[PDB]
Amino acid sequence: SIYFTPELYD
Amino acid sequence: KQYIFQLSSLNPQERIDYCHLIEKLGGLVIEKQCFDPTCTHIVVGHPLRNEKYLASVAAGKWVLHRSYLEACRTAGHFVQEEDYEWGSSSILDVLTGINVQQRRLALAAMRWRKKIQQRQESGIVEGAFSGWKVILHVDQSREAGFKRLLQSGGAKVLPGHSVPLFKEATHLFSDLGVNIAEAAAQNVYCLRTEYIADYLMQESPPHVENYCLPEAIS
Repeated sequence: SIYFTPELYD
Repeated sequence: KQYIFQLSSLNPQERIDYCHLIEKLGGLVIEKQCFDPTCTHIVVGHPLRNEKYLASVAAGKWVLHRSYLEACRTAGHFVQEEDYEWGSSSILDVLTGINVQQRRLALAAMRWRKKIQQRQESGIVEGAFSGWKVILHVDQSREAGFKRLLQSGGAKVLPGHSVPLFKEATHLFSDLGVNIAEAAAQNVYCLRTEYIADYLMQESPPHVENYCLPEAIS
């Protein structure tokens, strides 16, 4: 989801 | 007891609904995009390798499934956390779609919560990265997130990446102007950022040699 904070990893 | 929440990996409507519930119940929510060490609990929709999740684990916070708050709503107060922790059988056994990364993340959350809370009552402050003195050379999109993560677990993040700092550093992490080979020549652990998460996710993480940056190899 666009509303979940992106991970710190690829 | 204090009930200071953050929220992570939830739909906006979930976040709004739960902010309202938590306040109604007498707790607080820290509504920030970033991790805030003042929090005591976090409700997570989906276990992920993001700043809030990893930093909460590094500091041994309660990492809780949303059904926690639904049980609170029914009870009319904050209930006992144990049966709603992501790493607990009550949650893990009932849920589907949990992949191996997520299961490890959930289990780690419970494990670190237990470990750290036994040291609190013993009167010592000590997160997962206690004793680490870290140089960060990571993508600018991500650096501040890693810094907060590392600090949450009790690491010192050193200012900058200048060679003079290498003698104070135990770890240098990168995911990419930094003289890495120089640090490696001084036995600083020169490692991929993945080590940080696997260090938390695993009971027995693999050897650091498995995460060596290119300039640090042999």
